[PDB]
Amino acid sequence: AKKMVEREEAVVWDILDEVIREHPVLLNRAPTLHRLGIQAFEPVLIEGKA
Amino acid sequence: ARVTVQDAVEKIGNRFDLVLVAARRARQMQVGGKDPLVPEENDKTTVIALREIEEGLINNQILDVRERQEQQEQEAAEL
Amino acid sequence: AEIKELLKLGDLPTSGQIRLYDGRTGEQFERPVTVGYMYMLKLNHLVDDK
Amino acid sequence: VTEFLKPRLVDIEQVSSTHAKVTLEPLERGFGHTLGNALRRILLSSMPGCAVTEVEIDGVLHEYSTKEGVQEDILEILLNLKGLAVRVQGKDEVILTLNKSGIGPVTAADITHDGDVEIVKPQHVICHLTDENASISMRIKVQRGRGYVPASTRRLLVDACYSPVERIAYNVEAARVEQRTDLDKLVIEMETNGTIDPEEAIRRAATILAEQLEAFVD
Amino acid sequence: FLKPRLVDIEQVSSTHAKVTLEPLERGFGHTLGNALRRILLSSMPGCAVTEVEIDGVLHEYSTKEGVQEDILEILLNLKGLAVRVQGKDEVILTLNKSGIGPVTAADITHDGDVEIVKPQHVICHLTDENASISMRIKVQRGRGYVPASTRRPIGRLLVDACYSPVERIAYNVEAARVEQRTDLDKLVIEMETNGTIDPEEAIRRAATILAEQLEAFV
Amino acid sequence: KPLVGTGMERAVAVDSGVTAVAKRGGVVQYVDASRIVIKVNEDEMYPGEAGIDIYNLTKYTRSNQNTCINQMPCVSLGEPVERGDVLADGPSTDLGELALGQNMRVAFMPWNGYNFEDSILVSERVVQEDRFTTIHIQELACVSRDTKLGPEEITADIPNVGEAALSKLDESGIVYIGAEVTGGDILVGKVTPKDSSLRVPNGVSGTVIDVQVFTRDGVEKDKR
Amino acid sequence: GEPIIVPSQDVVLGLYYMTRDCVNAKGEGMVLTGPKEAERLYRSGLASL
Repeated sequence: AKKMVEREEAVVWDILDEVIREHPVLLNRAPTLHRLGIQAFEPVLIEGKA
Repeated sequence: ARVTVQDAVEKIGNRFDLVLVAARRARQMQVGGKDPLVPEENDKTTVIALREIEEGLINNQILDVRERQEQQEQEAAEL
Repeated sequence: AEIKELLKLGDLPTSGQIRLYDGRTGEQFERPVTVGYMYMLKLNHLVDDK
Repeated sequence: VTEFLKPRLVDIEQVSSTHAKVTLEPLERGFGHTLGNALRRILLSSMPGCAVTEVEIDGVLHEYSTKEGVQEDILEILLNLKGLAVRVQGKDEVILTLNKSGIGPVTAADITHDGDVEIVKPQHVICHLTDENASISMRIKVQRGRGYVPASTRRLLVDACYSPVERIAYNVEAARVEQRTDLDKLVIEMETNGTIDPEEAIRRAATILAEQLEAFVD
Repeated sequence: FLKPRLVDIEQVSSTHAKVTLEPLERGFGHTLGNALRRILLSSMPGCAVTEVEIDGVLHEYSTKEGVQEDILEILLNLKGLAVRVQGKDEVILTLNKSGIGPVTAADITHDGDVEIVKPQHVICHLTDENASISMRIKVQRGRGYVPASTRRPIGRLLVDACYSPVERIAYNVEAARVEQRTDLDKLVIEMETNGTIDPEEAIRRAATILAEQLEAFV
Repeated sequence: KPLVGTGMERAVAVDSGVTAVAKRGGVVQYVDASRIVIKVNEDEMYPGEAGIDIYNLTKYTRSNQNTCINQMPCVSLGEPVERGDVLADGPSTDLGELALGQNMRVAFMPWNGYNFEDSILVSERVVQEDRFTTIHIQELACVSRDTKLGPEEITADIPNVGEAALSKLDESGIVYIGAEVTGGDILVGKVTPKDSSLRVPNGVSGTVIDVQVFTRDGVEKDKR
Repeated sequence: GEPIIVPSQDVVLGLYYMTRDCVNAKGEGMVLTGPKEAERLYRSGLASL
C-alpha cells in the first residue's frame, strides 16, 4: 500500500475521494484570539497548492 | 450529507450530549455488525447516525433499551 | 495635463478608460474601466516553499 | 488532435413539469460557457412561438380609462393576458372573443373556443367580474413571431412574448475524468411556460444553432 | 431563416486576415461571433518544437563558446518558430551553420514537407570564424499549451510547447446592406495568426468543432 | 525595463556590482556568451605590456538567497565602448537599467469575486510566455571524514542498491553534470566502514549544473 | 449578539449597483409580469439594470 501511494496511481485518487467525503478539517489561523479562529470545514479537493 | 445539525439538536438541547449519543451509534454501525435503520445514502457512519437521530429513531433511551435486549439475548445464548 | 497630452499624442482616449468587453458572455461592460500598464514584480514568498 | 472530449453522459432532473435541470459532466476546458451562453441567447431571444400582442376592451380606448364591474384595472387585465400561453395551428393569425358576464372569476375556460388555440392551462384567471349587471368583454389579436417584441418597437398595445421560455440560466463547475486538467461541467436550469417541455425547447435550440452552422462542415 | 455563408476572405498581410459571414440574421450574429472566437482562440491544431538536441552542450544552463547567447536564449527563440508540416506529426529537422554571422530559420535544412513560413527568424549569433553549431529540432503537432513539466539522454533538452496558430481574434457585427430584408447583419472576424494556418480552414474547423459539440443535446 | 520609472534606475545598477562596467574605452574585439575582450584605444593604452582588457562574466552561480546570478552580454563586435559604459547586464538589469520585474496589461475591475480583498487574476498569457519563471539554485553537499576502523571512501560501490540507483553515478561515484535528478535519487557514493551516500531531499528536483570535489593535501584525487 | 457572516467588499458593491435608480434609462414605465420577465428583459438588453 505504501508503494501504491508513492506511485500516485489512478486508483489512489479514487480511494482518496472516498475517505474525504464527510471528513471535516479544522482550518486555523495563527493569532486565534476568539473561538471563531479555528473552524471546521468539509474538504473539496483542488489541483493548486493553496 | 448533513450540512446543518439544527434539526438534530432539537432532540438533544445540551448539544454536548448529542455528540456522545451519536458516537455510540456510529461505533455500533462501524465496529459492530448493526445495519442502519435509515436508507444508506452513500454516507459515512457519522452522517448516518445524525440522520437517524433527526428522524427520531435513535436517542439515549432507545439505544439503552436495544442494548438491554442484546444483553438479554446474550443471557439466553449462554443458558 | 502633461499625461493627457501624452495620451492624445497617440490615439488612446484622454480619460484613460476604455470599453472592456467580457470574455465568457461576449457582452459589453458598461461604465468603462481603467486599462493600462503597471510594473508588477514577483515577490520571493513563493508557495512551493510553504 | 481532433478527438475533443464529447459529453456523452447527460442527466435531466425534472423538479417540476415546467422546470428541468439538465447537465453534461465531461465537456472540455473552456467549452462550458461557450455552449451555455450560445444556447441561452438562441433560446431566449430567437425561438419560434405564438402569443397575443393586443387586446381591445368594448369602448375603453385610453391606457388609463376604467370600466365598471371587474376590480382589475385594464392595465392589470393586459398584464394577465400576456401571461396566457396559446399554441395555434398553421394559421398565423386568429381572433379570440369574449363576452362573459356575471360575478365570478373569468378564467381562460370561457374564451369562446372558436378555432384552435389549445389553452395550455384553461383555469388561467384573466380578470374577476364583481357585478352581475356588468359584462367584461374584448377580442384578442393572437399572432405568431420570434423573440420578445415590446410595445415601444411596435388601440391598447401590450408587450408580446413569443418565446416559450421563461427563465434560463447556465452554471459551470469543475469535473475530472481519471487524472486530467479540470474539465467544465455544464448545468442548464430551464423554465418554460407550458406550450413545450424544457427538453423539447433545449432540443430545438440546438437544432437551430446546428442549422446555422451548415455552410462549414469540413 | 437565413444561413450565413463565407463570401469574402481578404488577406491584408501574411499574418492577419479578415473573414466575412454576410447573410446573418438578427441575434445570431453575436451568438456565432463569441463562440467562434472562443473556439478559435482555444482549440486549434498547430505545430511547434518539443525537443532540441545541441551537439556539444549538456544542459540548459550552460554557455557555449562561439555563440553570443546562452542556451536558454536559444531555446526561447526556438520556441517561437512558425513551422507548417504536411504529413506526419513527428518530423526532425537539422541546422548546420559554421561561420561568423546571424543564423536564421533559412539555415535549417528544409525537407520535402516542412516549410518554414518566416525565414528571417534569428536563432543565435555566431561571433567567431572557428565556431560551429548543430541541433536536432523535433517538431510535432499538438493542441493547446503543454508544459515541459507534465511531459532521457543527458544531451536532450526539453522546451515547452505552445501549439497555437492563432494569437488575436477580434470580431465586429456590422449592419449588412441586404436591401430586401432589413435587420440583417454581417459578421466580420479578424484573426492574427502566426503564419501556419489558413483563415478559411481555421474558421471551418472551428465551426465543425462547434457542430460536433452540439450533437450532445440533439 | 520599467516602462515608467523615476530616473535613478541607471544609478542603482551601475553603482552595484551586478553589472560589469568598462574600465578602459575602446572597440569590442571578441564578444562571447561568457567572456568579452575589448581592445582599448591607443590613448588609454599603457605604453608597455598593454592592448586588451579581458572581462570574464560570471555564469549561473548560487546566490546567498538561492537565486541565479547570470551576466548576459549586451554589446556587439565593433560597437565603440567608452569608459563607464555598461557592457554586460547582471541579474534584473536591462541595458544598464534596473529592471526588477515586468510591465503587464492591468485592468481595474472586480471579476466574479476572484479578485477579492487582495487577490489578483492572472491570464494564461503570463505563464505561457514565461514572464515570471525564475531560476532557483540550491547546493547539496556530502562530506567524507576519517572514521573508526578506517576512513570512508566515495567509490560507487554502495551495497544493496539497484543498478538504476547507480546509473546516475559515474565509475568514480559522482552524478554526471546534466542528469535530471529528482527526489530520492543518489548523488554521491560515500561508503562508510561497516551506505551513507547523500540523496536528493524529498521534494527537491531539477538538473545538475556543476559539481565540485574539494580534496585535502596528502590524499590522492579520485578519477572524477 | 450580532451576525458574524457579513458581506464585506465586492458583493455589497454589486448589490448596491444592482439596486439603484436612474431618472431616465432604457425601459422605463413598462409593466413587467414578474421577476422572471425582469431577468429575461435585462439579459436580452431591452432594458437596463
